[PDB]
Amino acid sequence: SGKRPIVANSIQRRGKAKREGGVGKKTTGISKRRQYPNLQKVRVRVAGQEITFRVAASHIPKVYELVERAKGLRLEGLSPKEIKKELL
Amino acid sequence: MKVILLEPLENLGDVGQVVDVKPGYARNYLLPRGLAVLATESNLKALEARIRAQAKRLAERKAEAERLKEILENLTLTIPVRAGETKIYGSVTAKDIAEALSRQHGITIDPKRLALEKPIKELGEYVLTYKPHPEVPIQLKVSVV
RNA sequence: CUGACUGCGAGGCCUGCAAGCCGAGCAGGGGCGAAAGCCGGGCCUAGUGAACCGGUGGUCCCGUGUGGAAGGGCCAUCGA
RNA sequence: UGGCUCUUGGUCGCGCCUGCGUAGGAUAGGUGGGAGCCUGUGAACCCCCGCCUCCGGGUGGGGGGGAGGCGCCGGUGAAAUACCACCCUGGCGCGGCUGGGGGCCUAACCCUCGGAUGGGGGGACAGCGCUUGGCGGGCAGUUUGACUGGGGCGGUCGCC
RNA sequence: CAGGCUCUGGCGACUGUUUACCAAAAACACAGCUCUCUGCGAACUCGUAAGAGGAGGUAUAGGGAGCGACGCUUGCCCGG
RNA sequence: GGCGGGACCUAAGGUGAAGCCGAAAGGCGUAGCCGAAGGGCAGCCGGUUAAUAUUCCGGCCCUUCCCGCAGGUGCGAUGG
RNA sequence: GGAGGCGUAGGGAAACCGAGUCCGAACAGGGCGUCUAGUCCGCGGCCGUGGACCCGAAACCGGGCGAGCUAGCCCUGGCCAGGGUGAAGCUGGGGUGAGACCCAGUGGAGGCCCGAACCGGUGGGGGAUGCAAACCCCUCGGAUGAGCUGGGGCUAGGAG
RNA sequence: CCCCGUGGUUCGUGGAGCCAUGGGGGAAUCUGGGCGGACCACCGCCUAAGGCUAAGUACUCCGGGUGACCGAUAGCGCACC
RNA sequence: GAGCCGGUAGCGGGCGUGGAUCCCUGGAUGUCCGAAUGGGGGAACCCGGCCGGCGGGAACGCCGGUCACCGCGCUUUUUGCGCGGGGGGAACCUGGGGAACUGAAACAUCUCAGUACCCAGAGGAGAGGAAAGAGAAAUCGACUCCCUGAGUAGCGGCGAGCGAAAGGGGACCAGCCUAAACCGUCCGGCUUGUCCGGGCGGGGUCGUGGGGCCCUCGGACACCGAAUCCCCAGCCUAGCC
RNA sequence: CGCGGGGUGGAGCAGCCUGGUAGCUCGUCGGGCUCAUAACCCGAAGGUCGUCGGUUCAAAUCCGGCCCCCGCAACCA
RNA sequence: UGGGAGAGGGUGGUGGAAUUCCCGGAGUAGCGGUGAAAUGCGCAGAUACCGGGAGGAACGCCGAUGGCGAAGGCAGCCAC
Ligand SMILES: [Mg+2]
Ligand SMILES: [Mg+2]
Ligand SMILES: [Mg+2]
Ligand SMILES: [Mg+2]
Ligand SMILES: [Mg+2]
Ligand SMILES: [Mg+2]
Ligand SMILES: [Mg+2]
Ligand SMILES: [Mg+2]
Ligand SMILES: [Mg+2]
Ligand SMILES: [Mg+2]
Ligand SMILES: [Mg+2]
Ligand SMILES: [Mg+2]
Ligand SMILES: [Mg+2]
Ligand SMILES: [Mg+2]
Ligand SMILES: [Mg+2]
Ligand SMILES: [Mg+2]
Ligand SMILES: [Mg+2]
Ligand SMILES: [Mg+2]
Ligand SMILES: [Mg+2]
Ligand SMILES: [Mg+2]
Ligand SMILES: [Mg+2]
Ligand SMILES: [Mg+2]
Ligand SMILES: [Mg+2]
Ligand SMILES: [Mg+2]
Ligand SMILES: [Mg+2]
Ligand SMILES: [Mg+2]
Ligand SMILES: [Mg+2]
Ligand SMILES: [Mg+2]
Ligand SMILES: [Mg+2]
Ligand SMILES: [Mg+2]
Ligand SMILES: [Mg+2]
Ligand SMILES: [Mg+2]
Ligand SMILES: [Mg+2]
Ligand SMILES: [Mg+2]
Ligand SMILES: [Mg+2]
Ligand SMILES: [Mg+2]
Ligand SMILES: [Mg+2]
Ligand SMILES: [Mg+2]
Ligand SMILES: [Mg+2]
Ligand SMILES: [Mg+2]
Ligand SMILES: [Mg+2]
Ligand SMILES: [Mg+2]
Ligand SMILES: [Mg+2]
Ligand SMILES: [Mg+2]
Ligand SMILES: [Mg+2]
Ligand SMILES: [Mg+2]
Ligand SMILES: [Mg+2]
Ligand SMILES: [Mg+2]
Ligand SMILES: [Mg+2]
Ligand SMILES: [Mg+2]
Ligand SMILES: [Mg+2]
Ligand SMILES: [Mg+2]
Ligand SMILES: [Mg+2]
Ligand SMILES: [Mg+2]
Ligand SMILES: [Mg+2]
Ligand SMILES: [Mg+2]
Ligand SMILES: [Mg+2]
Ligand SMILES: [Mg+2]
Ligand SMILES: [Mg+2]
Ligand SMILES: [Mg+2]
Ligand SMILES: [Mg+2]
Ligand SMILES: [Mg+2]
Ligand SMILES: [Mg+2]
Ligand SMILES: [Mg+2]
Ligand SMILES: [Mg+2]
Ligand SMILES: [Mg+2]
Ligand SMILES: [Mg+2]
Ligand SMILES: [Mg+2]
Ligand SMILES: [Mg+2]
Ligand SMILES: [Mg+2]
Ligand SMILES: [Mg+2]
Ligand SMILES: [Mg+2]
Ligand SMILES: [Mg+2]
Ligand SMILES: [Mg+2]
Ligand SMILES: [Mg+2]
Ligand SMILES: [Mg+2]
Ligand SMILES: [Mg+2]
Ligand SMILES: [Mg+2]
Ligand SMILES: [Mg+2]
Ligand SMILES: [Mg+2]
Ligand SMILES: [Mg+2]
Ligand SMILES: [Mg+2]
Ligand SMILES: [Mg+2]
Ligand SMILES: [Mg+2]
Ligand SMILES: [Mg+2]
Ligand SMILES: [Mg+2]
Ligand SMILES: [Mg+2]
Ligand SMILES: [Mg+2]
Ligand SMILES: [Mg+2]
Ligand SMILES: [Mg+2]
Ligand SMILES: [Mg+2]
Ligand SMILES: [Mg+2]
Ligand SMILES: [Mg+2]
Ligand SMILES: [Mg+2]
Ligand SMILES: [Mg+2]
Ligand SMILES: [Mg+2]
Ligand SMILES: [Mg+2]
Ligand SMILES: [Mg+2]
Ligand SMILES: [Mg+2]
Ligand SMILES: [Mg+2]
Ligand SMILES: [Mg+2]
Ligand SMILES: [Mg+2]
Ligand SMILES: [Mg+2]
Ligand SMILES: [Mg+2]
Ligand SMILES: [Mg+2]
Ligand SMILES: [Mg+2]
Ligand SMILES: [Mg+2]
Ligand SMILES: [Mg+2]
Ligand SMILES: [Mg+2]
Ligand SMILES: [Mg+2]
Ligand SMILES: [Mg+2]
Ligand SMILES: [Mg+2]
Ligand SMILES: [Mg+2]
Ligand SMILES: [Mg+2]
Ligand SMILES: [Mg+2]
Ligand SMILES: [Mg+2]
Ligand SMILES: [Mg+2]
Ligand SMILES: [Mg+2]
Ligand SMILES: [Mg+2]
Ligand SMILES: [Mg+2]
Ligand SMILES: [Mg+2]
Ligand SMILES: [Mg+2]
Ligand SMILES: [Mg+2]
Ligand SMILES: [Mg+2]
Ligand SMILES: [Mg+2]
Ligand SMILES: [Mg+2]
Ligand SMILES: [Mg+2]
Ligand SMILES: [Mg+2]
Ligand SMILES: [Mg+2]
Ligand SMILES: [Mg+2]
Ligand SMILES: [Mg+2]
Ligand SMILES: [Mg+2]
Ligand SMILES: [Mg+2]
Ligand SMILES: [Mg+2]
Ligand SMILES: [Mg+2]
Ligand SMILES: [Mg+2]
Ligand SMILES: [Mg+2]
Ligand SMILES: [Mg+2]
Ligand SMILES: [Mg+2]
Ligand SMILES: [Mg+2]
Ligand SMILES: [Mg+2]
Ligand SMILES: [Mg+2]
Ligand SMILES: [Mg+2]
Ligand SMILES: [Mg+2]
Ligand SMILES: [Mg+2]
Ligand SMILES: [Mg+2]
Ligand SMILES: [Mg+2]
Ligand SMILES: [Mg+2]
Ligand SMILES: [Mg+2]
Ligand SMILES: [Mg+2]
Ligand SMILES: [Mg+2]
Ligand SMILES: [Mg+2]
Ligand SMILES: [Mg+2]
Ligand SMILES: [Mg+2]
Ligand SMILES: [Mg+2]
Ligand SMILES: [Mg+2]
Ligand SMILES: [Mg+2]
Ligand SMILES: [Mg+2]
Ligand SMILES: [Mg+2]
Ligand SMILES: [Mg+2]
Ligand SMILES: [Mg+2]
Ligand SMILES: [Mg+2]
Ligand SMILES: [Mg+2]
Ligand SMILES: [Mg+2]
Ligand SMILES: [Mg+2]
Ligand SMILES: [Mg+2]
Ligand SMILES: [Mg+2]
Ligand SMILES: [Mg+2]
Ligand SMILES: [Mg+2]
Ligand SMILES: [Mg+2]
Ligand SMILES: [Mg+2]
Ligand SMILES: [Mg+2]
Ligand SMILES: [Mg+2]
Ligand SMILES: [Mg+2]
Ligand SMILES: [Mg+2]
Ligand SMILES: [Mg+2]
Ligand SMILES: [Mg+2]
Ligand SMILES: [Mg+2]
Ligand SMILES: [Mg+2]
Ligand SMILES: [Mg+2]
Ligand SMILES: [Mg+2]
Ligand SMILES: [Mg+2]
Ligand SMILES: [Mg+2]
Ligand SMILES: [Mg+2]
Ligand SMILES: [Mg+2]
Ligand SMILES: [Mg+2]
Ligand SMILES: [Mg+2]
Ligand SMILES: [Mg+2]
Ligand SMILES: [Mg+2]
Ligand SMILES: [Mg+2]
Ligand SMILES: [Mg+2]
Ligand SMILES: [Mg+2]
Ligand SMILES: [Mg+2]
Ligand SMILES: [Mg+2]
Ligand SMILES: [Mg+2]
Ligand SMILES: [Mg+2]
Ligand SMILES: [Mg+2]
Ligand SMILES: [Mg+2]
Ligand SMILES: [Mg+2]
Ligand SMILES: [Mg+2]
Ligand SMILES: [Mg+2]
Ligand SMILES: [Mg+2]
Ligand SMILES: [Mg+2]
Ligand SMILES: [Mg+2]
Ligand SMILES: [Mg+2]
Ligand SMILES: [Mg+2]
Ligand SMILES: [Mg+2]
Ligand SMILES: [Mg+2]
Ligand SMILES: [Mg+2]
Ligand SMILES: [Mg+2]
Ligand SMILES: [Mg+2]
Ligand SMILES: [Mg+2]
Ligand SMILES: [Mg+2]
Ligand SMILES: [Mg+2]
Ligand SMILES: [Mg+2]
Ligand SMILES: [Mg+2]
Ligand SMILES: [Mg+2]
Ligand SMILES: [Mg+2]
Ligand SMILES: [Mg+2]
Ligand SMILES: [Mg+2]
Ligand SMILES: [Mg+2]
Ligand SMILES: [Mg+2]
Repeated sequence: SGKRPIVANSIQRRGKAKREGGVGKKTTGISKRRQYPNLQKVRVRVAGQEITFRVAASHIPKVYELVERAKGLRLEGLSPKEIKKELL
Repeated sequence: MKVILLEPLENLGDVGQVVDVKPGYARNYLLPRGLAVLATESNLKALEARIRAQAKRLAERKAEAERLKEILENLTLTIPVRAGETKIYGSVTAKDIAEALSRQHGITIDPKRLALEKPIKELGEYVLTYKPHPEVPIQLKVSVV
């Protein structure tokens, strides 16, 4: 998966092993590989309760940055999932 | 990452400063435990308010103690009290001063800011000292008659 | 003394293709001999390998809008 | 993917410094500037210490001290010793820069606990993401020539 | 309805299991022997993963390998 | 209504709120739910039809529920 | 409807030059090229790329359907006439310092024995376009066990 | 944007640009910034990291029209429950 | 505009010029299943909650309405209310994933091929679309589709193969909205500030660069005009001379 | 082909780094000694230090090229 | 009845010394071993020495021409 502000569906591509010289000649041995996106978990306070983000490595700050925009928001009262949605 | 610490932090610095620390150190400690805040373009602005406000706030408080500096320095405070031969009948504290000062003219001052602990119990004139601003004192002439 | 020369090549052997093989004579320039003349390796018939890929030197060429460079072509030569 | 702390290698300029075969007075690292110069910007000599070490000298701090203290040269040798200019071997100090090594921590992260905005254990490790090399019939695709008195084994394959 | 018996050798200890449909054996399985991995979020197995088995087990336990009741016994060679 | 099944129960297993994972389809899974020849559960003898019968009929016997009633008691649950 | 296409110029890798041009210093030689020739449509013969005369594999790959057969396991039931043998333990008595142990009686163990059901399928005969795509008769092995069996359920294609 | 791993393109590592992006470093706002096939200069082109958009095009379950299309072993598998 | 009660006669009994049958249009009714949706399930079966009704009807049964889940908005929370989704569709379309045979007279790059197939999604179409384009012309001027360019340029165990664009000729032709600068508003945060950011409205939309705020212009009457809304022409859904 | 390590007596090694020292083990010959080999003890011959060359006062030493061995990753139309 | 001696026996516990091993500290070219020497051990850091730890076995001096028991046989230390 990768479903966060990131949106990085892990796409597969070719991973080919090459034997050669480089400045003499070159050949190969091709295969198919799935390139996953570096994705870590991010827990954060955010008003009441807590909240987790199965986000990528790239867009880590984007989260805490969003938590900033969240101070300019009015939320409360048992909002586990609903925080995320109402969180942009 | 650039952050704004609102707390006297040893290694970092004093309150209000802006220092860039290691990402994690701020993401998993400072910011979370409420010591500093991610110094975004947003907070950098609200910080200028903290500066400009507090600045012209005391800069206009010292600019007002600049008016009392001009008038309380070129004026004598005559106090009509009774006295035997040397020492005073009643007794003048810091109240009998800020009081007859607010009356004889209308100047508003506190017997608290007025630098005097001694309950004047002698007749004659002296040179008091008032403290409206920490760095701009005013010598208030006395005249206990 | 360095013809184990460069630019060439009428004609012809051989032969399915490709490859192989002989060579008069021309021009430049050079060796030997007085000269005629001979010399484009070894008395001759085995001592070897299409092409692709790339290497090294060189060069009238090409060079992505333009000068230039990268890269490439061309002559030389290398790795079965 | 974080806090602290000890430690250590690289490295750039700059500060200070070690480098003694004999001869020549000697313990002249290189080439040269230069016979003038160091000293009250207090010296020769003494007394204490860090350090290099060829075993003898050198060099920095501090104190006693009070007017001297070096040198070319002739000499001898490969060259010369006032002070000075730069640099080489190796070293010490400074900060920048960057990496290695060890220990403690807690908050990421993981485990765990009569549910916990918490307590305990692990802990910048592990897990995972990208990249690196390696091992790797566990699995995959595929090769394994031809002539040949059948094939296989054997012999042969071009050229004279 | 209702064992023919005895002696002697080979293999496998034994009851068991197998090639449905040409092989029931001397094959496999076995108890017991030995080696080896595994300190637990175990090793190993299936799964991309979540997870599950292992096991609500903990080295007198679990995974793998070989040998195959029991008796006597198991020699020398790490050069590859 | 009485035998068998359901308006009862749970087993492996399935399903699956919560929750977790997966490029999609989907995969895992607590609670509950589903799932039985298992647990719980009130009919015995005889007669009669061309063909059905503890089912219709006879005899004897029984269960659940609702309503009302007399009497007794802190009654009451998916919870112990 | 002239966009476009073939043709009216060739030589050279190209720059370029041009009835010529390339190698080369060449006014040598030689390779290629000028001396003019075509296009468009129809039809036919042959070739290319298509399944490409017609019929035929063994295979391979994708997605999906099956454990009502067969194998293992999970869940809950059921079944196994009769006869034989006679372990432990137990009781009594003997024995010893106590005991070991011995004897008798009791007792009812066992991948025990024999033998139906039940399961299976050793040896022979038949059967062989069969009663039957595995049967029949005789015979034989197991038969309280690692037993047989009903119903409920799980596992599958490089997978079980 | 740069680098590492790759896809698209006629582009199979190749002088490999351009467009896209899995990992890492990580910026500016017109004195900005991409591009015209490495890279530099010069000259010209174009404004990325938000979204929308008729028509011309695809197809034929369905209705119609037509056939140098078949005429029951043909023609859809089936003219016929 | 004369017959009719399908195929379909017969048995039996009726209907129609007070204009049926039949053809079209709209409406009514539409058991149970199936996305199935109150809950269960082995489709067409099984049981149930709440309001209302029927029957002596309290038990029991029947009838009518109603009760799945997920998304966005409304609800300051829970509980409710509204809008929408789910599933099917021959072929077609975009996206996500993606073979092998076969060919190279072997085979592993390459080929088949982004083909087959899987999955999701859309609609009468889809996709794409106004330039961070093209490419050498101080040239073109969204996108799509046809011809051509061209089997060219080029790609390639330079093998087998693979194979584009600019431009030109045609079809059709359409260009707009926004984010940010800047101004106003409602809410809570709080470190309470001339602010932070949320929503809302005004503003603004660009390549000779454009926009914003200020200054001058007179700055508006005007002009452009729907890809929306209303009407109508015509047109398909039975027929008639 | 690119990288780095060395060649030292009949043989190997320390000297090399940061030149002033040919030394070490065994063999071998003679001497001591023993029953005897050996241990062990004394002395001795043999090295242009692989080569050519350069700087220096002196070069095995530091350096350039040349010959060879050994090691290293890589490469093969 | 009362006293004594003893390594008599069995059980539980326990003390120091030393060996080897491992950790840490310091330190460098040799250690070890025989008649001699080698194999072996050590520049990856041994031997020697210092500190901490683990484990097993046997009990110095007292101890003797000693004591004890049927014989075999019996020894640090405490209790039963
Ligand atoms: Mg990151
Ligand atoms: Mg990052
Ligand atoms: Mg809400
Ligand atoms: Mg910004
Ligand atoms: Mg006065
Ligand atoms: Mg007075
Ligand atoms: Mg001459
Ligand atoms: Mg020849
Ligand atoms: Mg001549
Ligand atoms: Mg000749
Ligand atoms: Mg010859
Ligand atoms: Mg010859
Ligand atoms: Mg030239
Ligand atoms: Mg030149
Ligand atoms: Mg040019
Ligand atoms: Mg070239
Ligand atoms: Mg060569
Ligand atoms: Mg780290
Ligand atoms: Mg790290
Ligand atoms: Mg970091
Ligand atoms: Mg790091
Ligand atoms: Mg450090
Ligand atoms: Mg240090
Ligand atoms: Mg440093
Ligand atoms: Mg002398
Ligand atoms: Mg002397
Ligand atoms: Mg001076
Ligand atoms: Mg002193
Ligand atoms: Mg003193
Ligand atoms: Mg001094
Ligand atoms: Mg002094
Ligand atoms: Mg003195
Ligand atoms: Mg002189
Ligand atoms: Mg230095
Ligand atoms: Mg630093
Ligand atoms: Mg730093
Ligand atoms: Mg540590
Ligand atoms: Mg710790
Ligand atoms: Mg602690
Ligand atoms: Mg801790
Ligand atoms: Mg913790
Ligand atoms: Mg703690
Ligand atoms: Mg984190
Ligand atoms: Mg847990
Ligand atoms: Mg916790
Ligand atoms: Mg560590
Ligand atoms: Mg890590
Ligand atoms: Mg790898
Ligand atoms: Mg292996
Ligand atoms: Mg294989
Ligand atoms: Mg292999
Ligand atoms: Mg194949
Ligand atoms: Mg081969
Ligand atoms: Mg053959
Ligand atoms: Mg022949
Ligand atoms: Mg033969
Ligand atoms: Mg025998
Ligand atoms: Mg047997
Ligand atoms: Mg057997
Ligand atoms: Mg046996
Ligand atoms: Mg045996
Ligand atoms: Mg079996
Ligand atoms: Mg069986
Ligand atoms: Mg069987
Ligand atoms: Mg069989
Ligand atoms: Mg048989
Ligand atoms: Mg048998
Ligand atoms: Mg078997
Ligand atoms: Mg066996
Ligand atoms: Mg055995
Ligand atoms: Mg695995
Ligand atoms: Mg588990
Ligand atoms: Mg378990
Ligand atoms: Mg369990
Ligand atoms: Mg075991
Ligand atoms: Mg065996
Ligand atoms: Mg055996
Ligand atoms: Mg043995
Ligand atoms: Mg053996
Ligand atoms: Mg032997
Ligand atoms: Mg070995
Ligand atoms: Mg070994
Ligand atoms: Mg009911
Ligand atoms: Mg269950
Ligand atoms: Mg499920
Ligand atoms: Mg499930
Ligand atoms: Mg379950
Ligand atoms: Mg079910
Ligand atoms: Mg079920
Ligand atoms: Mg039952
Ligand atoms: Mg009864
Ligand atoms: Mg009747
Ligand atoms: Mg009755
Ligand atoms: Mg009553
Ligand atoms: Mg009570
Ligand atoms: Mg009660
Ligand atoms: Mg009670
Ligand atoms: Mg009560
Ligand atoms: Mg009660
Ligand atoms: Mg041409
Ligand atoms: Mg050409
Ligand atoms: Mg030529
Ligand atoms: Mg000619
Ligand atoms: Mg002509
Ligand atoms: Mg002509
Ligand atoms: Mg012609
Ligand atoms: Mg012609
Ligand atoms: Mg003609
Ligand atoms: Mg024709
Ligand atoms: Mg033809
Ligand atoms: Mg032909
Ligand atoms: Mg053909
Ligand atoms: Mg055929
Ligand atoms: Mg075929
Ligand atoms: Mg295949
Ligand atoms: Mg079964
Ligand atoms: Mg039975
Ligand atoms: Mg029975
Ligand atoms: Mg029996
Ligand atoms: Mg008996
Ligand atoms: Mg008995
Ligand atoms: Mg007894
Ligand atoms: Mg007894
Ligand atoms: Mg007895
Ligand atoms: Mg007894
Ligand atoms: Mg006995
Ligand atoms: Mg007994
Ligand atoms: Mg008995
Ligand atoms: Mg007995
Ligand atoms: Mg009996
Ligand atoms: Mg039995
Ligand atoms: Mg038997
Ligand atoms: Mg059976
Ligand atoms: Mg049978
Ligand atoms: Mg047999
Ligand atoms: Mg037979
Ligand atoms: Mg058997
Ligand atoms: Mg039997
Ligand atoms: Mg069963
Ligand atoms: Mg299945
Ligand atoms: Mg770029
Ligand atoms: Mg560029
Ligand atoms: Mg990226
Ligand atoms: Mg970083
Ligand atoms: Mg600006
Ligand atoms: Mg461009
Ligand atoms: Mg560019
Ligand atoms: Mg360019
Ligand atoms: Mg410029
Ligand atoms: Mg835009
Ligand atoms: Mg059309
Ligand atoms: Mg029609
Ligand atoms: Mg039609
Ligand atoms: Mg016809
Ligand atoms: Mg006809
Ligand atoms: Mg037909
Ligand atoms: Mg009819
Ligand atoms: Mg009518
Ligand atoms: Mg109708
Ligand atoms: Mg209708
Ligand atoms: Mg349904
Ligand atoms: Mg509904
Ligand atoms: Mg009701
Ligand atoms: Mg009811
Ligand atoms: Mg209802
Ligand atoms: Mg809502
Ligand atoms: Mg409310
Ligand atoms: Mg709301
Ligand atoms: Mg709500
Ligand atoms: Mg709200
Ligand atoms: Mg509403
Ligand atoms: Mg809807
Ligand atoms: Mg759909
Ligand atoms: Mg749909
Ligand atoms: Mg399609
Ligand atoms: Mg597709
Ligand atoms: Mg092929
Ligand atoms: Mg083959
Ligand atoms: Mg293939
Ligand atoms: Mg392939
Ligand atoms: Mg392709
Ligand atoms: Mg794709
Ligand atoms: Mg696709
Ligand atoms: Mg759809
Ligand atoms: Mg569209
Ligand atoms: Mg679009
Ligand atoms: Mg271009
Ligand atoms: Mg068209
Ligand atoms: Mg075309
Ligand atoms: Mg080739
Ligand atoms: Mg292709
Ligand atoms: Mg391709
Ligand atoms: Mg392609
Ligand atoms: Mg075009
Ligand atoms: Mg915004
Ligand atoms: Mg804004
Ligand atoms: Mg505002
Ligand atoms: Mg706005
Ligand atoms: Mg607007
Ligand atoms: Mg507007
Ligand atoms: Mg402007
Ligand atoms: Mg106008
Ligand atoms: Mg107008
Ligand atoms: Mg108007
Ligand atoms: Mg009209
Ligand atoms: Mg009409
Ligand atoms: Mg119409
Ligand atoms: Mg009409
Ligand atoms: Mg290197
Ligand atoms: Mg090396
Ligand atoms: Mg040696
Ligand atoms: Mg010797
Ligand atoms: Mg040498
Ligand atoms: Mg030499
Ligand atoms: Mg190699
Ligand atoms: Mg006594
Ligand atoms: Mg005693
Ligand atoms: Mg003891
Ligand atoms: Mg030694
Ligand atoms: Mg050794
Ligand atoms: Mg050594
Ligand atoms: Mg004795």
